[PDB]
Amino acid sequence: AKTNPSAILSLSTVNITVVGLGGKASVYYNSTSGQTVITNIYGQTVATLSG
Amino acid sequence: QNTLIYVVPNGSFVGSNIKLTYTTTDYAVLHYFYSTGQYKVFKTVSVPNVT
Amino acid sequence: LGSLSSEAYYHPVIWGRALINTTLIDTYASGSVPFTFQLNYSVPGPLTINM
Repeated sequence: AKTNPSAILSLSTVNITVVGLGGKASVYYNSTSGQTVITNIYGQTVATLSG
Repeated sequence: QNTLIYVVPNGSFVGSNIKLTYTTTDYAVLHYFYSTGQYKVFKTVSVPNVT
Repeated sequence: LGSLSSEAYYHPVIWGRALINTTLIDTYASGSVPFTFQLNYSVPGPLTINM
């Protein structure tokens, strides 16, 4: 990113926004743990699913 | 020799497509600019949806 | 590329099997002119050898 403009670019899927009336939740493949981090409206990582 | 025709069904004439990937003829395009995701190069033929 | 700002304005390059076109200047022959090539390669960076 910081060099070349864009090409096929990859992401830590560090979030997926799911806002509602109150708070938010997210189901986000965090490519810096290497696993599916799933968070909730309580705030916390509730599951963490390998690979 | 330098012509082509693509044929498709009577309904899937829209959403008909063709994928071109021009392929390297030098090994060493791979090196350190494989991470560009244009080592081998990527384009397509398409028919737009119109109303 | 985006790796090279303004210091680059001097560089001859080729890569691998991809073609460098050459200028084999020659005047001193008759009929078919055969040519042999010698290339001389060398490797930037320290060289430890495993044997």
